[PDB]
Amino acid sequence: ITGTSTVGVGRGVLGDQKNINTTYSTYYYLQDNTRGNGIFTYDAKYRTTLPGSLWADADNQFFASYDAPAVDAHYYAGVTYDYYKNVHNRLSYDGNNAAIRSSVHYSQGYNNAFWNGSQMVYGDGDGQTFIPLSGGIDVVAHELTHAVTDYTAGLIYQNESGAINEAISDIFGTLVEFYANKNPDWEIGEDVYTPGISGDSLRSMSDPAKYGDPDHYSKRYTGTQDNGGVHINSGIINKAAYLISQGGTHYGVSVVGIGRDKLGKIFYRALTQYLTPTSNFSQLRAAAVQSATDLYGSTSQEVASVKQAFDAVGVK
Ligand SMILES: [Ca+2]
Ligand SMILES: [Ca+2]
Ligand SMILES: [Ca+2]
Ligand SMILES: [Ca+2]
Ligand SMILES: [Zn+2]
Repeated sequence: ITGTSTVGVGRGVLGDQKNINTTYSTYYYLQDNTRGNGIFTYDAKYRTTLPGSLWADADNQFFASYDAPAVDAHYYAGVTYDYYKNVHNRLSYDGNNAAIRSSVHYSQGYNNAFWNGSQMVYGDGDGQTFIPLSGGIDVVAHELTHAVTDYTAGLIYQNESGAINEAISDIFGTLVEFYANKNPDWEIGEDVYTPGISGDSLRSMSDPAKYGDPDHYSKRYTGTQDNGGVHINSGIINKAAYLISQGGTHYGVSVVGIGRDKLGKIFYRALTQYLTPTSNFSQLRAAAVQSATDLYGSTSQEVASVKQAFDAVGVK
């Protein structure tokens, strides 16, 4: 909408106060004009018709319980935009400052979030498996990263290419969580998963097997559930990424860690310069090796560590 840029204040899903960029035109709308061609947050009103209505508020204060998922979807989309722009020189998901749109309060009891080809969508959860999923910064960045993937490598959402697609979203979701630097970890979704159980998460990158996901190619899932295991076999790539950054010895193979920033540079370059819609795990290894060679040189520790990490998870 046309209006003037304003700054509201509200509380997110976890009860924390934050400022949010809004737009005033009769109402105050969740429309942040400070980033690209805007970040826009919509109310789906417990229905499944998208996007719903651009979020309107009478007083620019967003402290109601119903407001909390919108505050966080809007704010964390801004953090994710900032990460891509400041760290990777990428302007929104398409590289051309496309408007970023999210809807919250999608459906009833909906235990998921997704990119639908055009926008982000967040359930409220059922209060048992999830609370409203935009409360997780890694979740928000996971969803926006699907849009980045779709505009770049275009990884098809099935089998190995789909597991790479998933791992890319978990990797950058985690790197955005570290960028914001509030309780960062290598776990996925811990801030919104299972409110009655402490210390768990939906997936772990440091130890995928903790939640039944493979940590070695020999343990890959080859059935048809979950689009051929896209959220399962992602554990193999997530583990490799964790090892590249943090190091470790895994199935007897030692990896020298090179840190998060270099991990992000290598995988961003792989995603945007080398991967294709049909890339498999072996082709990802090659893309990561070439990316690290471009950035750091063929004789670098960074290249050697990429090779070590893929060896450790059984990907040649
Ligand atoms: Ca209000
Ligand atoms: Ca965390
Ligand atoms: Ca996390
Ligand atoms: Ca929990
Ligand atoms: Zn995903």
